[PDB]
Amino acid sequence: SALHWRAAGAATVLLVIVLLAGSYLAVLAERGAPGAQLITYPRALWWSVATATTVGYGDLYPVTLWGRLVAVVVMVAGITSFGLVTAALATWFVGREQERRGH
Amino acid sequence: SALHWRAAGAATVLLVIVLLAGSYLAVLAERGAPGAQLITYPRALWWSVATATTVGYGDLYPVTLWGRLVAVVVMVAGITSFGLVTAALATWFVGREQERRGH
Amino acid sequence: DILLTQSPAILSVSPGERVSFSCRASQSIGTDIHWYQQRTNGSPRLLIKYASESISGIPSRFSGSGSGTDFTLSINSVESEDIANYYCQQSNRWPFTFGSGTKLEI
Amino acid sequence: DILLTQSPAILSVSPGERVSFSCRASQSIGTDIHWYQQRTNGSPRLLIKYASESISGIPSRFSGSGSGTDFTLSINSVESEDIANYYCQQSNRWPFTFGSGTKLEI
Amino acid sequence: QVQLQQPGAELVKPGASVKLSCKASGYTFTSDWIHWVKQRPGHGLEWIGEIIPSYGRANYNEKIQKKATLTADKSSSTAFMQLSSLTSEDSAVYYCARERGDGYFAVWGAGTTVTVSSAKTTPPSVYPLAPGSAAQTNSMVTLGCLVKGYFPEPVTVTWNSGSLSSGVHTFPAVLQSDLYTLSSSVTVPSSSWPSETVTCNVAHPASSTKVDKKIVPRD
Ligand code: NA
Ligand code: NA
Repeated sequence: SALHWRAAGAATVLLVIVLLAGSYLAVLAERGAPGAQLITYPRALWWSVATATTVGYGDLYPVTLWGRLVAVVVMVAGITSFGLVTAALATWFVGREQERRGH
Repeated sequence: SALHWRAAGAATVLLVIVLLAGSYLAVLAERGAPGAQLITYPRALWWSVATATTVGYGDLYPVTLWGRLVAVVVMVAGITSFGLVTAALATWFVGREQERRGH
Repeated sequence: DILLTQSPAILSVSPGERVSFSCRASQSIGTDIHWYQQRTNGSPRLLIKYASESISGIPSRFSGSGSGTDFTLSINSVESEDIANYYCQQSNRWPFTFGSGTKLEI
Repeated sequence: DILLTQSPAILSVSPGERVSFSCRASQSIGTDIHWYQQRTNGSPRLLIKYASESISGIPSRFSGSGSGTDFTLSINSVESEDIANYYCQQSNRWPFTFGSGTKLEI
Repeated sequence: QVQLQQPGAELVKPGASVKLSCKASGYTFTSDWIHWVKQRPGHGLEWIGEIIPSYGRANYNEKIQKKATLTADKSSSTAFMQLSSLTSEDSAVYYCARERGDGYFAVWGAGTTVTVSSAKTTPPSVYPLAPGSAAQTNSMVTLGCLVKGYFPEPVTVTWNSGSLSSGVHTFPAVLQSDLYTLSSSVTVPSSSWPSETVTCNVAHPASSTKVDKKIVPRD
């Protein structure tokens, strides 16, 4: 159970919490703004999934400040996670290449 | 305070400046073109955030040459930053794996 | 604010026949719409959630149809217990809005 | 170029009543709209920014409503000081455009 | 079981304020939203507001005047609506509804019949109605009881405490000189009455009065 594998699991676990909180917070921030689309929990959930994967569909995006701040937190958490997996993967391959040359 | 951690912080600091300048420049470039949507500073700000994270929402995109050049600068800066964090993360994990095997 | 339009206002039908209440939204709302039944003096009762999905306890005679702007609530074999006002309610954008209503008559 | 349409042109109302000026855009503009009050010989005065948001100094009687294309400016308890032309102005796309205007009469 | 509970009626003087209550049992999540709907006599439903009890953030209909202000008590699971400076246009039935945060309002409240008038609260006058000795009957016999001289609406009329229901018409009230008047009828097989007891139950929530009267034949 090496650091990079511990950290990736921690990042993935953390991301799911950021997603769930992110869905919940979006709805609480958006409701009140006229025309806001992120006003239901299941909708905001899949919005979060899209946003965490840096994907935007049409005008399915927050309009409020805090809603957009949530979006920022979701995005950053998303990229950090899928950047940490790559880093963890890279560490695994470089470790084996060190074993490959007997180094 | 290692290089990769210094460089990541520098990239993050730089990105914010690129975002702010990018919002400001977008508005100055777009205004004058009929039908242009990136004509207000707060709107262009969140456009920049989306664009830096390689996310596009509907037709919320520049129409002018310089506006699209700003977009390119925003995009590149965005990817460079979130690529540099991964690189910095990778360096940290490989360093600890070297300590893990007593190398 | 989404404007919902229920045409016609009063709807008369023969007993045992099929009936259909239409509800049109001011713009595309997907399937984010819900139907409610309200009899005399009583409180609103949920019939069909999300355009077509049925609620348990609700008769199998009730079924929902439509997407986009055109939406329809339909009853097969209309009986005495169905005489009521019928309301469509959207949940696509804030704030939530109701239709004017459609009264069923036998 | 967004076309804004203010209907009706002249609006007459009883004193102390509620009033409502409508402004419709040629296409969807979200909430990017602003209301201005202009009395005789005077210069335009900002009432409501971004559809609903109020400016400080402006009476609490003034309130804005609407999103998309349908927008409404409303006054509760209309008094003498409210007699003026009222203008809606969009900021969604370049260039900025004004409405024809609506005159209030008591 | 009945999820949401509201007071039946509330009397308010023109210009005065009123707080409306709405307690809830059953499943009460943190994610739950309590809304409030306005319905004028012979009019459609009108959304006024919503509030999440666990945080206390409220949203209001800006299309109509913001007369209401929403608050909620956490420990009692009760939502409140503070309405002030009421006119005759505020005289309506007010519902509260539970929304799981997914659009639809699954369970609704009974509704609070709010009347805005300067007049005082009047308890009802319940009088039984038995068929005259001159009139005959067949297989079915129709009975009733009169409700008159009360203010304001509404009144709940049941027969044998609601156990008797099939063939009952409760006619709408008529207003005359600041006092309402209505009637309710019941149709039972001729064999049953009066060998089996028949009683109409009238409840007036505004005066907090409930009275019963058994139908007996004329002398
Ligand atoms: Na992307
Ligand atoms: Na896109």
